Amino acid sequence: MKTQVAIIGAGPSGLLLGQLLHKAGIDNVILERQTPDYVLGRIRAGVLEQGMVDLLREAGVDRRMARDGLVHEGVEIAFAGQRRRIDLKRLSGGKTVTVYGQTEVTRDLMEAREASGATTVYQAAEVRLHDLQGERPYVTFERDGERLRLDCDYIAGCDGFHGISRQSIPAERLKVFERVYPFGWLGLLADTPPVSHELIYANHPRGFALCSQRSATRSRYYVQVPLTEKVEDWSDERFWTELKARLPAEVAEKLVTGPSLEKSIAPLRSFVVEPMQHGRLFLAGDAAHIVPPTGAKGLNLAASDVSTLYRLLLKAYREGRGELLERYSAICLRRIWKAERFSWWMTSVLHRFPDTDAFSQRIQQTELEYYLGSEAGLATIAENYVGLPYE
Amino acid sequence: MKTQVAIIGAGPSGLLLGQLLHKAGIDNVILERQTPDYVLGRIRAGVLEQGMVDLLREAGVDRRMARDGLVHEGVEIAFAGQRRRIDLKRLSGGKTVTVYGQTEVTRDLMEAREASGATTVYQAAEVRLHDLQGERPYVTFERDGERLRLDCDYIAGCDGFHGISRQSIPAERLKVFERVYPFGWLGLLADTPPVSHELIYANHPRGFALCSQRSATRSRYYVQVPLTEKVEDWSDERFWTELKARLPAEVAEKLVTGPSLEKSIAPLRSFVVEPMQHGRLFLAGDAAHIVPPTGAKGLNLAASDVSTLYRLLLKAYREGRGELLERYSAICLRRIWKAERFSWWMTSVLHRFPDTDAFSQRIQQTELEYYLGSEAGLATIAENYVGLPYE
Ligand SMILES: Cc1cc2nc3c(=O)[nH]c(=O)nc-3n(C[C@H](O)[C@H](O)[C@H](O)COP(=O)(O)OP(=O)(O)OC[C@H]3O[C@@H](n4cnc5c(N)ncnc54)[C@H](O)[C@@H]3O)c2cc1C
Ligand SMILES: Cc1cc2nc3c(=O)[nH]c(=O)nc-3n(C[C@H](O)[C@H](O)[C@H](O)COP(=O)(O)OP(=O)(O)OC[C@H]3O[C@@H](n4cnc5c(N)ncnc54)[C@H](O)[C@@H]3O)c2cc1C
Ligand SMILES: Nc1ccc(C(=O)O)c(O)c1
Ligand SMILES: Nc1ccc(C(=O)O)c(O)c1
Repeated sequence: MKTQVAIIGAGPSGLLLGQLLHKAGIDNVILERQTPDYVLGRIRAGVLEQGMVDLLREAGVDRRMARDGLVHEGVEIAFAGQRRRIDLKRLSGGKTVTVYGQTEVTRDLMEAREASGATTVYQAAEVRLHDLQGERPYVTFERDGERLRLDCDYIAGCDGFHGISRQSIPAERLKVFERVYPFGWLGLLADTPPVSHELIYANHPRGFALCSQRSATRSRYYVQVPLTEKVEDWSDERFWTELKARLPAEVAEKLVTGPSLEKSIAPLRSFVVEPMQHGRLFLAGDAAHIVPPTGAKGLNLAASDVSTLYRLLLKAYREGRGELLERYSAICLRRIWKAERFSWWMTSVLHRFPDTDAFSQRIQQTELEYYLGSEAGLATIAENYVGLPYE
Repeated sequence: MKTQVAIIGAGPSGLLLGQLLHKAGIDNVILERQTPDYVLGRIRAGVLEQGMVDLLREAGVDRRMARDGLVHEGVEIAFAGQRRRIDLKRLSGGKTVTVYGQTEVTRDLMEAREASGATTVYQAAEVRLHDLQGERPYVTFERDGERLRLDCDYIAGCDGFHGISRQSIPAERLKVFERVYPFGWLGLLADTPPVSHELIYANHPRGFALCSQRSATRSRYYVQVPLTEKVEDWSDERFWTELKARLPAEVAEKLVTGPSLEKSIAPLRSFVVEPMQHGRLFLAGDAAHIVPPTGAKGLNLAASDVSTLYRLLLKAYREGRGELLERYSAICLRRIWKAERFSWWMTSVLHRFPDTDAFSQRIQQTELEYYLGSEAGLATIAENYVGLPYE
């Protein structure tokens, strides 16, 4: 087989790129290692920047989101007794965020693709990239037990952190920057009414807690836990009890608990690779960078990369300007680092770090007090939170 | 002898408190360990917040400053090639800073005090504090070889970091927060025209550099150096060469070098003591806290404490409300921590730290890029720089 752009991975990155391209006439083929069900079983993200909301509209996949997603005009930070609300709409100059599960975005994109009849190969084993620097690179894989070959002009590596894409670029061409946090998040999905109409990020002496939702009858909650904890050690009871212990007494007494639908521990990490490309291979999403979940930038950075790629690929294809693809990394990395800086800040002010002397404790508390008390400070939170402009 | 308020130390803190009090009718006595010349030989600070500028006016000691001080409406940060100017006046909502040597402030205050005939004892040895919790505390010292006793109601410990005041409070009553930086500043005073009409703070791969002035024909420059360096290792030549190496090529080629008047290495440190008082002893200035020189807060925090003390002492004395002095620490510590947070930030973004992996390098560079590029960010720099409001 042969296509124009070969897409490795059917997560949000891959599908969104696949949909935008297909809609513009550029044929693509998506190769996915797993089964659709397995993909749709991932809970992950729930917060979308406005820029991605419009990208979805542009991908023609927004009916359901426009109906079921929730627009939020403010978020709440709770520290040392108090609860401060950041009015995102006025502080950002009219911008907001939309709460809509990542699983849903995926579901919607998967519906759109199946209906378009565009090619998608799930359960594509042993994917290998070949001739990344020739005029005709190719992808090989196994379906059942046959080794097939796919010829294409370009390859978009949207296969995530553990994908094959990043490993296919010679180590000596890539420079890596990485930070691992000494903690992880233990998340919990439940079919219960959320505790607040807006999200609550809480800094507490026992660690960070987060109160989120997926809908009016579905809540997503998280608590900071040591990397040494195994999820089977945390029964529902323990989770609710621990959560309640970290929240404002008034919030805690309004909490409607219940049995979990999903529960898991996601470790925190920062990771950026430079550059994000090699010959005819371009990296997008988690295949190129990882951010701690604290500032909700992961899914959102995926979207921005994909937006930049789709638009450089249009010009190269319809306008015959293939030289523009050389600046892909330059464009993406600017946004990536800004997002990384914000995610790192959010993470350092809300989480309780192990082995912290008194001075840094006081500085963390004061960072909160200053930023949440100054008009200029609240603005740095708001404009970053809703998402900095696409360039 | 007997007075009302006994002041330990004749640095800026002590003199300013002494002048404000004396002007209000409250008699004070200042005890200084050294000679006037020795005090006036210290170069230290050169940047004053507006709030202190007015305090000086209120102390009736502003003629010379109003004439020789310089009002600055902007400062410049130089990093990775570029030079960005922060317009302080518009970003802070009309506020500015005044450049005027600390040695001058001292000189002016020392003139004012000698003329008022108010008591001042230089070369006061072996100062000891007694009865800090009684209704009548007292100070003892030696002048020549006689052990004198001074009776007072209150004692203001304005004797700096190595003073006797802080050591006179039982260790178990004070909680300390401290951070020591793995570097120091090697400053240099010269009788040469400054390189810019505004200050230039520079982040460079060899370390931080700072371009300041005292007047139109007198410059003060600094370069970051390891704590292991001794000032006699740095000849003038080496300083100028090293400075020029860390500045923007266009700035460096405009530099008018010359022989030094003064040269010294000041180590960086953060330090806060809680609370700042004990019985009838109240700590002010460096006797209570230390900040890295990066954000120019030292002399400025001294002034704010002294302002709070003078005003609580008025009420207690003339208005008979001695209970108000119990809240002295609460009032001062709020400002102190905010100032400490800003000085720490300034220090972490402009200095090159030893043993920093690639990720933190990129975050330091991006912290600069974001703050110096966002309107909300420049504002957090400006409002903090000019000085947050006195409460
Ligand atoms: C475990 C985990 C937890 C997360 N949790 C959060 C969270 O709590 N909140 C939040 O805001 N963000 C979270 N994120 C980030 C967010 O979900 C991601 O940023 C987003 O999924 C990235 O989209 P993507 O398409 O780049 O990668 P992915 O969603 O990882 O999609 C990559 C796809 O690649 C396919 N694939 C992988 N390797 C191969 C291969 N060699 N061959 C073919 N196909 C391959 C995979 O099966 C997967 O379908 C999480 C990410 C991870 C990995
Ligand atoms: C070495 C040094 C370098 C500094 N450099 C900078 C700089 O480069 N830039 C900047 O912005 N800020 C700098 N500062 C900070 C700024 O100068 C101080 O914040 C300011 O001097 C503090 O005023 P003060 O009156 O509290 O203390 P000081 O100026 O230290 O005055 C305290 C006085 O106490 C007297 N004294 C001490 N112990 C006794 C005792 N037991 N008995 C009686 N009298 C006593 C001392 O002789 C001194 O006169 C520096 C401070 C220090 C200590
Ligand atoms: N920072 C955030 C905010 C919300 C969620 C969420 O899952 O709803 C998250 O995973 C991270
Ligand atoms: N941060 C600053 C700014 C100016 C000076 C100065 O001495 O002029 C300083 O010592 C520190």
